[PDB]
Amino acid sequence: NRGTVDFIASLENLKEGDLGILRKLRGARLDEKLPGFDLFSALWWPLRQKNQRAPKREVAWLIAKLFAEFRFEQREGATLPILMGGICRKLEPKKELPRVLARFDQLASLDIMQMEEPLSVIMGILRKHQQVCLDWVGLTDVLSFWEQEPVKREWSDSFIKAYKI
Amino acid sequence: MLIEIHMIQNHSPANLNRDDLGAPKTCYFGGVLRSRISSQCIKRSIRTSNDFKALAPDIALCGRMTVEAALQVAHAISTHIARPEIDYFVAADDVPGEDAGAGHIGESMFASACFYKYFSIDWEQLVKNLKGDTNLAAHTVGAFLLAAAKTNPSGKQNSFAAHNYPDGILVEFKNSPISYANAFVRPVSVVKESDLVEQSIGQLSNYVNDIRLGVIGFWFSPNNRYPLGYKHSKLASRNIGNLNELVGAVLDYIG
Amino acid sequence: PSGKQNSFAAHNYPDGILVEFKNSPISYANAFVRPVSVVKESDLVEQSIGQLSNYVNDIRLGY
Amino acid sequence: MLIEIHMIQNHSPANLNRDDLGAPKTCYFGGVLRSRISSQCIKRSIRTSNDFKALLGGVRTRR
Amino acid sequence: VAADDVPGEDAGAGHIGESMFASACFYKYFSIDWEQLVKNLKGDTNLAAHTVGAFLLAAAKTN
Amino acid sequence: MIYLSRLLIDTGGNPDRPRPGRKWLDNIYNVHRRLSMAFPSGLRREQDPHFLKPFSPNDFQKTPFLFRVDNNIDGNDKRAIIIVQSVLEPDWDYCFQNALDFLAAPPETKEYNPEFKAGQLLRFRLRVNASVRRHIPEMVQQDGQTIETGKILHKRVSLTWDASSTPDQALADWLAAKSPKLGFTLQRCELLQLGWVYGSKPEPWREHKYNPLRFRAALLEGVLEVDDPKLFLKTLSSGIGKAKSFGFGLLSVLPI
Amino acid sequence: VMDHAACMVCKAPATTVQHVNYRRAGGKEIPEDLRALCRLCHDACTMLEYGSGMTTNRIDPCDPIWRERILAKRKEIVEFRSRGR
RNA sequence: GUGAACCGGAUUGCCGUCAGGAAAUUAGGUGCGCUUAGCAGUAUUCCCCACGCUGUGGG
Ligand SMILES: [Mg+2]
Repeated sequence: NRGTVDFIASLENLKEGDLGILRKLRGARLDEKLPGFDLFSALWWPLRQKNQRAPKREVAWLIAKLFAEFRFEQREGATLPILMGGICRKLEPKKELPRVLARFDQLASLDIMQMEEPLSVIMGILRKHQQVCLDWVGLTDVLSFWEQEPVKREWSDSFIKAYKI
Repeated sequence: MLIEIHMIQNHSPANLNRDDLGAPKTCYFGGVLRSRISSQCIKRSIRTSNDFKALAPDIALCGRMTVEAALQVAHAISTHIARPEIDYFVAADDVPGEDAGAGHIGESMFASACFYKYFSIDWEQLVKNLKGDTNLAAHTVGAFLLAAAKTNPSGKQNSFAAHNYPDGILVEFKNSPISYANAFVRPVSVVKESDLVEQSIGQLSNYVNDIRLGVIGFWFSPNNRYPLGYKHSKLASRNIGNLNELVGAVLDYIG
Repeated sequence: PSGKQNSFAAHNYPDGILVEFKNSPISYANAFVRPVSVVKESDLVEQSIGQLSNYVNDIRLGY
Repeated sequence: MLIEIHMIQNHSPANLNRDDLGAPKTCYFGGVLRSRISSQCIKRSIRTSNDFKALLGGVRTRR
Repeated sequence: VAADDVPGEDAGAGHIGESMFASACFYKYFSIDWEQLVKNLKGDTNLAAHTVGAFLLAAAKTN
Repeated sequence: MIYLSRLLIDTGGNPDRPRPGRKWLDNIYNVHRRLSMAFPSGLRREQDPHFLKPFSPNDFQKTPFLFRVDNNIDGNDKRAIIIVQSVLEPDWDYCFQNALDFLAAPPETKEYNPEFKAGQLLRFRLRVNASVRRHIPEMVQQDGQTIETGKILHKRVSLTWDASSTPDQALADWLAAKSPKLGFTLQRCELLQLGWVYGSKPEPWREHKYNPLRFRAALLEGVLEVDDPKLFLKTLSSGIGKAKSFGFGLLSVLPI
Repeated sequence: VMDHAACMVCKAPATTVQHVNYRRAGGKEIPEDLRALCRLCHDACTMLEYGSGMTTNRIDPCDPIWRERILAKRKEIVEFRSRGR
């Protein structure tokens, strides 16, 4: 989809200081700090004007902050419930595995403006296991499409089929 | 000529109708499981009520020993997939003993659903069994509107005080008896920017936007909370914000 | 309610009580059919009271 | 003559009611999950409230 | 900007980037338990006193 | 009983901070509009006393108002100066109640009154655009070679002088020639600002257009003598040159 | 045009426009719900409406209720932005 | 009016009651934004109204 791949490319082309000012902006909105809003305008407004399929404001802001925090490379076929879910096969099935499973289970019951913290702990579990690649494009178009039930359905049984291999 | 009343009513978590095993009554529609309130449940809830009790009225509306009553109701098919839930209760012994717990220690069943409720009246036969009392028939139709607007199934309500009111009533005077249950062959999926009742009323509006393309309609929402059709299109003849003026407009249309 | 109050001493008092006198019971839970989302201005009790007041006005101007 | 009480109460992080597995009671309302407090729990807390010792007059026992 | 010493091409640089820095007035806090230090060195009191003095010197004189 | 005050503009400080006053002064029409609104019609204050509506100049009233753009009261602070006068009471709390970033200090106003005598010395600063109405040969296209027609265009050419004349006594001779008509006589005056002044104008589905406003400003200073006191009261608050409403007519009433 | 290229909150020269409600959008826009705004205050308005749950009806610069914090916001866009695309 | 018409599954109920995630940890080593400039010694100043066409009512 156009408008999202170039968003991921521009996020990946961001330099270290820009990622730092995005990192400090994590945990709050963008109305209290200027350079966060200037950066969101610079990375959104021309790409919003150029394409009709630009992502929604808050999901784009969430993915920008999470990419600044974690910095995983973009790679096709590396979405969240595959990588976590293959991670969920190497744990103790009676105690630890239900706890990490509930950590991933929490994600299905948030709106878009508190969603970054359970995602942050999930991506921290990913970082603790040396995971370098994530389908950032896949994550953001399934996150912008969060209003429907079938998308969460295919999310979930993708986790299931990653678990049963 | 037929007066058709399609009511959308969102009920808070309760158990209005119970089957043999205590579950909420359940039907099957749109290729998914729906919550159901039986027709006779709504009939007896509307009947025997001081909200409605205030030749013989209410014998013609609901029959009693070849009356063929003018008013009949459809089973309340939910607009979405039914979500039945287990509630676990205990009843304390409230006398200090060496143990704890004394009651049934059982489980009850409950569900919350947005019901589409269909009502149909024939005017001519309602006049016919009223021996030509047109004014009495108009008054009893207004009484039906007043009651069914504010009467709920008096099921298990002491522990589940569900006294919600309908958020949308569509009254038409069309030719053939049609139910808009086919509007909700789609179960209502909830989005972040809209609620369940708004989406159900929108599905109804998008379905009455058809049929006419291939009659009139009075739309009632409390103080225009939910407008039938989020446009300026000729879909609802009169957007009405209050129930009393809705009943007045319907009565002055009839007579 | 005396749940896990020894570990969760949550004895907060209600910020709003409406005591109404009428011959027909009204459930205002339909005010909260749309979930309450937080915003930068105001709080959750203020937003919930605003939604409840909107529905109370709609019911009084309706039924 | 019906007396109607509608209260809005914000609670601290707590577990007032739990099911078999020790989870807070949840119900679906408006298509979304809502935290639930059972009516029997509220009735018991009202009957065993400090504003009810001079008024409590019933025992529900098997002993 | 890192500048290439050899002018074998047009007036480019080499490597360009951002370094980040800050200036601040810091409040530092240290706590030493005397009896735990005495117990941990198995009762060598002179060693504990020397450790405390050297820690006080090193906290001030080393950045 | 004339109305003389001071508006104070920063034009300094940190370059990284965007200063809207700096672009406010770098155009004629912006300061013209802002000082023109600074005498609002009385019915608007009764209607909207809070300056919170989309304005219209038809609702405003029209007066031959005038200002002066100067700068540099030193003492280790570079600062810019607006000196305004007109005939009606202005308001400064109404005018800059949302434009505190425009100024660098709150405005101040006192009562001032001018007096004149016969044969009395004065000290003055004026600003008059160098304007000489002339018939010119038209010169258009300029695509490699010149193209003219017999039509003589009418406009106001900026002042030019012969090659054997410096600008100084040329403008001194201009002021000497214009003195006995207006009602005074000088002995010498000093040129200290000859230059170009640029601006732009919007005008009425419609669009907006930019055209470079052009004025050959001439700001002078120093030692005035009068011939009659009665020939000066009609000069203040009206202007003596061209670009009258644009801020080119303030008589500096400093008798010394 | 009728705003004379002037801002509505600070009356600076205006260069852009802002929307009050999105009942009509995309291309269908009529000039009674649009506010002519300058560059330094359109950015402040967008900084304020992004996460206030403003839904459809955006910030109006034409009521006293929404104005008093707009100036407090516009205080600090001057303060921290690098002027240097 | 069609195995159909008339037609509730009714009410009685606290899951509750016990709990530190705990102890351990340098983000380091490398770095020139930089090369050009009168806010003004003039030759059309963008103009609407007006002088025998160089004064005159100002956008
Ligand atoms: Mg402004």
